[PDB]
Amino acid sequence: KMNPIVELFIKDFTKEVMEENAAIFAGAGLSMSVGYVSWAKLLEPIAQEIGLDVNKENDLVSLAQYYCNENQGNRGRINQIILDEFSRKVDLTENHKILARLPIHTYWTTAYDRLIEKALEEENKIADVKYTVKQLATTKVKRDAVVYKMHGDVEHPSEAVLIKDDYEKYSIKMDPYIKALSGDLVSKTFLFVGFSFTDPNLDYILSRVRSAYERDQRRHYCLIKKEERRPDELEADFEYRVRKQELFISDLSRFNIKTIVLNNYNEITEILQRIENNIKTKTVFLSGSAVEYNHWETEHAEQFIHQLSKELIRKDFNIVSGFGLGVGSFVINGVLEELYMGTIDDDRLILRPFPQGKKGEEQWDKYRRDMITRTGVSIFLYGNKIDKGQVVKAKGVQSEFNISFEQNNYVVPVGATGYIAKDLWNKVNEEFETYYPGADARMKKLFGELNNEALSIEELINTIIEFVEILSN
Amino acid sequence: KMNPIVELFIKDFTKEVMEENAAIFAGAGLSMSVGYVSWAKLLEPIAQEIGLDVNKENDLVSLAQYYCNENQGNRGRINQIILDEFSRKVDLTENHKILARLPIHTYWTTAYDRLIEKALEEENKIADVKYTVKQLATTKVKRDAVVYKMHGDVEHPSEAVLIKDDYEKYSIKMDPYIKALSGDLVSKTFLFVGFSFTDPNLDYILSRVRSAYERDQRRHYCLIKKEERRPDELEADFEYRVRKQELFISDLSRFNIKTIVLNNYNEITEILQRIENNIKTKTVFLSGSAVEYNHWETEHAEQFIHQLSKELIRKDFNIVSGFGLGVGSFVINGVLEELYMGTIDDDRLILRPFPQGKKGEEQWDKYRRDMITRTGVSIFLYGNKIDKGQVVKAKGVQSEFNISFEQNNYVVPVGATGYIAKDLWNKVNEEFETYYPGADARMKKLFGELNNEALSIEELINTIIEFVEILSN
Ligand SMILES: O=P1(O)OC[C@H]2O[C@@H](O[C@H]3[C@@H](O)[C@H](n4cnc5c4ncn4ccnc54)O[C@@H]3COP(=O)(O)O1)[C@H](O)[C@@H]2O
Ligand SMILES: O=P1(O)OC[C@H]2O[C@@H](O[C@H]3[C@@H](O)[C@H](n4cnc5c4ncn4ccnc54)O[C@@H]3COP(=O)(O)O1)[C@H](O)[C@@H]2O
Repeated sequence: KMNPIVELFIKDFTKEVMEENAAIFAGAGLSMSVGYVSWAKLLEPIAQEIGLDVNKENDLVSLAQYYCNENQGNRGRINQIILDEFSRKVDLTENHKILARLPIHTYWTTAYDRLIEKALEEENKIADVKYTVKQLATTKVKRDAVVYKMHGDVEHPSEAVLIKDDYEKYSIKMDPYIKALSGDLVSKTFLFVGFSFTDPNLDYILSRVRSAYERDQRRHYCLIKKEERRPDELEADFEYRVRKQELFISDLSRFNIKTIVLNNYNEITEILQRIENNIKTKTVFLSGSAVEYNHWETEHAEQFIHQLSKELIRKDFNIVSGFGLGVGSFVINGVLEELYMGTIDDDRLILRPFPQGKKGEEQWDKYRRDMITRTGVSIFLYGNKIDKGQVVKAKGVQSEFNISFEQNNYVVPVGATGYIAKDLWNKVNEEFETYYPGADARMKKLFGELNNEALSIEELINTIIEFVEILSN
Repeated sequence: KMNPIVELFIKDFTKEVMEENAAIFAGAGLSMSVGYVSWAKLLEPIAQEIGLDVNKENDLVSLAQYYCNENQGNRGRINQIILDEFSRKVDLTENHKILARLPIHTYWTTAYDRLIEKALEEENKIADVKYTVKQLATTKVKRDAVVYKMHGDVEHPSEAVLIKDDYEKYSIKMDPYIKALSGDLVSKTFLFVGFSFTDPNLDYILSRVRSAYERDQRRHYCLIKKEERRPDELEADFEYRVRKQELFISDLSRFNIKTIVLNNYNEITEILQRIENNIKTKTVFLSGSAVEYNHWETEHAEQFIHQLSKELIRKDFNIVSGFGLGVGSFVINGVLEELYMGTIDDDRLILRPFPQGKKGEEQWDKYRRDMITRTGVSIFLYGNKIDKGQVVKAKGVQSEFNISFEQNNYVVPVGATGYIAKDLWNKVNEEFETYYPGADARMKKLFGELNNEALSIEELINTIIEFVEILSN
């Protein structure tokens, strides 16, 4: 768990992303942990050429402009520097991979590198990268996300926004990008990551949006790390910097941009992981097959499964089922009862009955893996089939459990149902920290209660629902 | 004399002002020597309220914005502060008076005080002050200059541009002022005095003009004082500041704004005085009356006066004559010969014959004073009339000389012509430093040669012309 402000932000932004109305605004700071050297370090020889010192200079745009002025406006050196630095092959950080995995269809970047593009490519996602006005007129077919590199690309250094002339001519040359960013800011919920909010173009666009929409501006989010006490600095200077950052944060709200203050930069990764987990765990994989329903009678167990599926649908969960013999019909009935109040939404219930025959069993493993990949939580019930006239614990449920563990999915074996479910519950309880690291007391209590045969249908269903909810929320 | 760069700027800007195509852009720094306390000093309690320190802050606009943010956007305190400070009664500095005396019809000010307006009022000039969009639609009749207070007026503190919100909404609210300033920058030659070129609105306007006109931007001038070594600073920091200022100066050239580097702020007053002197001394008051032309014959002296007036007209001088008996006709003939090559331009020759009779002599003194006020250089020739049949040295020429001295006009008595002119030359040579303080060797030689009877017409005329030119140029 994190700070209550962080928890509220995680809930709200997960809600925004699940509606596919969220955009990510990534600054250069999101790529400073990857391995690219700092822009000030690159400009250090540039500053030394014109007799300045990059450490004593805070406005690097004016520094680059001065360098260009000293060379009759020529940018060849700076173009070569940025091409040499930001085109290097660097391993992607976890933040880029998580952002690629999230269902985010809009990225706006002020960085010249192609880390977002590579992260989207490695997720088998089609990325429509735009850094030219002409490129706005063409859309890639079946694209997953669109990346607006509003400061240019690394492979086109001459069109990168680096000097004051570029910023001064941006409003004329790149006006369609300004219009697109204004439309996204008024129509989408943005998350600013790695952005210092010192960019003149972004200040201009935000001021225009504020002038247009007054107090009815759309709420956006930013992630900013708190000020850290430098070794040379004194306590008074640190407190002054903290107060300055607080005043900076309120001016941002002047633009209806709420700032989340983070202790360190790994909290960005933690927040992204939490959002990804909240999105992924909303889909539950219901597994099991039952000819004999352990201690419970047939009708009682059927009603239990029906009401469990109805509660899962009611709690805004998407059920994926393999249509196991003896369990599939009743989860289908529960979903139908919950939804027919109507049509079957494709997202709420995904049914994947296994092909029957010799041909089907060849691809059964890949079918099972594809079915499980859609989910983030696996729920196992019973696990008994009939082979030679006798009830024998099934083997498909064990394979599903193995696949779920290999995919880092949460496993919720209900031991009260018995058979392979009870075996899996015993296995999980044998090594609880391996499957649920850092579990709370309530989580342990719910997991232990999952193997209670004295619970009624309602009590067991409520225990399962609460366990799945604390896993997801 | 000043630096050759300063001399070239003085010549070029005097040429621009004499064509009435010059405008003055005055910053707040032009009013910092008058007695108004610094804006940082005013914001010091404002900074202390929000927990900041105005000495550690450089962007006071952001400081005021932070204060407004801490008070729900209320500006009452800042409005009261600026109204209390900049509405005080302060004596005008010499710069404002000189600028008011110059034939400049366009002022653009970022200061809220009314020092330019008061300076124009004290010169009996009609000033059309504009700080509202509506005021642009009305023009004062017979106005001498128009003052655009583009950051608001002191008497309207709520509309002053002080905080970041004002700068962000300036491009929408005060767009007509932006258009007017762009038109003036492309149609008039500006002189920036007291301006630090750190104003976002001026940067935006200059960037737009540059984007519109590329390398064909009109040349403008700025006056900037060089960096001074602070007592606490080291030599390396001073050299770094000097280099930073040099880079700042070349960037302004990016906007075709040439910067004149001044050792101190009194050089602004010196430059303004030099421009005023160059404008004022271009009008010469030709005085004298002659019945007997000393040693020279009548025809010889008439030809001398004719050619002297022709040379004065040829050297771009405007002649004002009282039509004295024996001198007026021949200066008129010289002007006519120089101009009829055509019509008599009203500026080139102003003729003020004295009224004859008892009624005229009552107002003769005011007539003489008004006639002399139009000029900056007085040239005296002969000075002899006839009263009772005998040649007697005149008394009107002495009154003219007294009026010229009282108005601080340069006096050029030609002693070779004799009579009152010789008496005046002797009086000037008696106390030469009183009339020509800091005179060079060439000026003294020319003044001494002015009383040489051995010179021909051409030599004496050339001596007079060179003396008047070194007085003017
Ligand atoms: O019980 P298990 O070991 O694992 C159970 C899991 O598997 C999947 O459902 C089973 C099974 O109910 C279904 N099935 C239905 N009718 C027959 C049949 N399979 C073989 N038959 C021979 C004659 N009639 C049948 O075929 C799936 C594959 O077979 P297994 O994976 O071996 O089944 C679910 O997702 C369930 O979670
Ligand atoms: O010579 P001065 O002492 O000074 C000379 C200066 O004055 C002005 O011209 C004189 C003078 O030429 C003119 N004037 C012409 N004709 C007569 C006459 N004045 C009296 N008259 C009586 C009978 N007929 C005349 O009347 C101006 C006033 O008379 P004064 O100032 O006394 O003339 C110039 O600017 C000259 O520079």
